[PDB]
Amino acid sequence: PTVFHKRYLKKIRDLGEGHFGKVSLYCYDPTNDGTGEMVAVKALKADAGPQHRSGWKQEIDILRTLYHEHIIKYKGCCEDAGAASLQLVMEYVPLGSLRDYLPRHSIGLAQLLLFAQQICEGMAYLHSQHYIHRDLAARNVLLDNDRLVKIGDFGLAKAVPEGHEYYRDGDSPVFWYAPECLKEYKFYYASDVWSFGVTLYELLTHCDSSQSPPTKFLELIGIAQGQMTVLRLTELLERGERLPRPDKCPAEVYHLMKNCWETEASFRPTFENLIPILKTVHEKYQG
Ligand SMILES: O=C(N[C@@]12C[C@@H]1CN(c1nc(Nc3cnn(CCO)c3)ncc1F)C2)C1CC1
Repeated sequence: PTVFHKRYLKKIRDLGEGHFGKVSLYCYDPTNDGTGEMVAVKALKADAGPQHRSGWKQEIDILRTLYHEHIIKYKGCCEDAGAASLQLVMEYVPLGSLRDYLPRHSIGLAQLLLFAQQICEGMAYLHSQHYIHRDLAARNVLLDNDRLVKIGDFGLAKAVPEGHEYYRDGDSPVFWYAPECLKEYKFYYASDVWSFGVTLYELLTHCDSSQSPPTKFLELIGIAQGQMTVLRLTELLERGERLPRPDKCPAEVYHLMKNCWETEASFRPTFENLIPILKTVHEKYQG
């Protein structure tokens, strides 16, 4: 409901960009004194078509109703006159994504497992509101402080239809996708759990680019495959091939990743089942 007046918005820097959206940091200072607030503002590119434009209004709606400690805070909206839509105004998460943070700060196993647990809490909450994330990766997990992580983007999030268990593109994050998404084109709550396992893998590799899911999966498929990357990915996953065990990852946590990566979606734990398990594995490594 909150409206941001564009007259007090001074752009500081870019925070991220996708194929149709962009996030920039702004100072919102209705003075010029030291009462100024730091905000993250998401805008839809003015060139985006009607499908992306209607999906944008849906994204804004989803964030307006989502309230959880491990989910980015919605701040307000403002008229984006140049793009002839709205701009999504959110809180500025000071330490950025884990994708950018982890390659530069050696973090202990216990802190990573705590982050893992916080992602699950945020995701179980999202699933209880009947939404699927569709884009759970370390790039969408924002660090507030060394003990607080938040799901910071909902660009692909969809409401699961009332009498259905699932929701039915070159921008799709295929290297974080369960075989049922790639093959049957169906996204279940269990499909987000697969993606979590990929995000947990990223955390345990400290988001090293040479260990990343696209790097690792493209080394297994090869690069001279024509339009067959997705087809070849679907078949290595069906032969039980998986992302390796990250160096310094305990066997137990790796088994847990493998359980999120069950080919049979029904054999995957829910995010509710993951919470007490992660609490327990974290308490262990914290001491
Ligand atoms: O950029 C996008 N989505 C989000 C998840 C990305 C980063 N974003 C946000 N980032 C931050 N803080 C911060 C600090 N540093 N850095 C850059 C290093 O990571 C980002 N706060 C709020 C946000 F909303 C939103 C969509 C493709 C356009």
